[PDB]
Amino acid sequence: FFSSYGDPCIFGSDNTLLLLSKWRSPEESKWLPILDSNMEIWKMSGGKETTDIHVWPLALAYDTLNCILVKGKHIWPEFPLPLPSEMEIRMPVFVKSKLLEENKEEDKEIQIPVSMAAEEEYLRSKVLSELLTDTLENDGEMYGNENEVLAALNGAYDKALLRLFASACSDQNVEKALSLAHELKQDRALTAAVKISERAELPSLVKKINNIREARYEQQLK
Amino acid sequence: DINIDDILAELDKEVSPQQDFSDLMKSWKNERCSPELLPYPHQLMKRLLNRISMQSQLIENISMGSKLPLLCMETELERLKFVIRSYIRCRLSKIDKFSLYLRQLNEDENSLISLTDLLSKDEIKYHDTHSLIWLKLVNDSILKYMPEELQAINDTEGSVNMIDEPDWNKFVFIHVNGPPDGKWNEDPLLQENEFGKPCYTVTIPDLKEEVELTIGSIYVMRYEVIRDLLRDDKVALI
Amino acid sequence: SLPAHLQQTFSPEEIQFIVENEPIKIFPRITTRQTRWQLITTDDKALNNMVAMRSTEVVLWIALLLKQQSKCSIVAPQWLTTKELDRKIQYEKTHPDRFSELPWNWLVLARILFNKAKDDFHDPIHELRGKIQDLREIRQIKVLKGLKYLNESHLQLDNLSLLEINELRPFITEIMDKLREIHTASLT
Repeated sequence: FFSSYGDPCIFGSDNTLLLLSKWRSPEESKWLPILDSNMEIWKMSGGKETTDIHVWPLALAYDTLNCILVKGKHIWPEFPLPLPSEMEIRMPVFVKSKLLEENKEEDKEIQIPVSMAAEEEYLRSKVLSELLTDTLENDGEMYGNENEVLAALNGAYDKALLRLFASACSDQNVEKALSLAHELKQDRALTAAVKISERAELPSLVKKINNIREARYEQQLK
Repeated sequence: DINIDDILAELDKEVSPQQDFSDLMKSWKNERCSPELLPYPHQLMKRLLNRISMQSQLIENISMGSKLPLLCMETELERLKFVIRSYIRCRLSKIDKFSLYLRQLNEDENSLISLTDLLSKDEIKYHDTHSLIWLKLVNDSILKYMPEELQAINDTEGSVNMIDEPDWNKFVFIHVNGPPDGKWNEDPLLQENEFGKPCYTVTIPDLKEEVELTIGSIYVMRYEVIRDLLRDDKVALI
Repeated sequence: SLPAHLQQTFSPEEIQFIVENEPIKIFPRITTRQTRWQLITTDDKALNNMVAMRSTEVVLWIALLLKQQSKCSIVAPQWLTTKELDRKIQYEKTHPDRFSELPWNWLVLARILFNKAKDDFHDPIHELRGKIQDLREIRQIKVLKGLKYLNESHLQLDNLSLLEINELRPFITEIMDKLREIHTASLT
């Protein structure tokens, strides 16, 4: 089906959701895997193989899948129609064995490293913002407020990057921390990165961030 | 490893009609259970009654101008009026039972609180005139015949005290809220138990004993022991 | 002035009225987003800005008012499912004095939703009606043990529901008051 904003979408026999991005530009058009249902049920079950559960998709509403959760022999629903469910998309980044090791009441959903969570958020924020931006660039707003969602996505993006940056600084990897600092947008975040560098006791990184902030301030003045 | 949750918090951060009804529910529930007559909310009632009048006129104007929004508005106004009706009837019932006590409290020139602080103007009118009606009935019927030593109606000195007053030691159910703003670090009474929630401590003086009132646990407690914390909204009656 | 049966306590009707002010999650079948509701005891924005099949949160009395007609569907609370109720029964059996941590309105809300919203559950309703009963029976055993500690000073209770407290209120308070009178009379 088409998304709630006309993007082409399809659900595979592997039970994965695929979306076509950049279709307006043939040298940039590309297929993106945006959600694996099996990985969600695996986490939801506490890392277990409840193959008795199946997902029946209905439609895509912005970032959320409308679907029926079917149980038993036959992998499709019956009458009278059961009520639908709602589920968010998330990027495929995780590993079962690593998450089991990190994890190690019996069905409790598995706990995840903050690094994976922040990384997945930054990727998801980036993809969502780009798709929304393309929609606005070509077709505009339907309702008059979607720019506010885009602003929220940009805030989430910098926030996720700051956590990853702070991890790199705490590891004293100035090279990786500096490379991450290039990807931050607002000078609020760069100022926070300076404070983070001070807590990490990296005056070299404070210096180089302030060089970047001065360079970007010049670019903002230009 | 380096913490930044506070850096993220400071980076990230850069009266209403809803609230009045919650206060009304609070007042109603506390008034029902407590043994004494609690002080009237003078400001809240003024604002609520004005709002009721305006909403009534709005409903009439829209009616004279889909059905479902009108249904919601009408039944909401019914739900609001019921609470106030119940609350005022309860307060008048308390005034019936403690009339001589309230009059004696007012006559005491050294009293720490005036009767007009405690009661509304309508309640003052009811108390005053009802006392005269009851007084006239017994004065003519019974007391006209008694000798002069026994003609007083509010006698304290007789072999039985003629004035009733609240039972300050009545048992009541309570639920411990803590300070309303979530300012656990600012409340001076709120100490801490070992490896757990904060708590308050109270002394029960007949027994010379102490108890710890943890946040969130329910208790059956004497009224006077918890009166101050109730006045400060640290606890709420169940 | 006030009736005799309302001097010290709340009737079950008032308990239902109190519970009805809580929020609940719904799926609307119509869009209201661009008259307006103009309520005075709640938020007004949520009802004015509904979109069909978009989840939103409203007070329970309006939710039941909508569900009376086709325009709405109610999402069950997450504790009201077979898995969670199984775990709570196991907690009840495991700890023979503590009460399990169910919400303060569990009985009232279950017996409202089973009547007004029997069609919107995912689990089979004839199993939920059994597990609710099992929980109430076990809790009643634990209550009957506790009434041997009525005393002159105080008592502590935890996770006991509002309706369960209100059921017992006139007994506990009366017997406790008389024990207090007997004790203090000997001091004076």
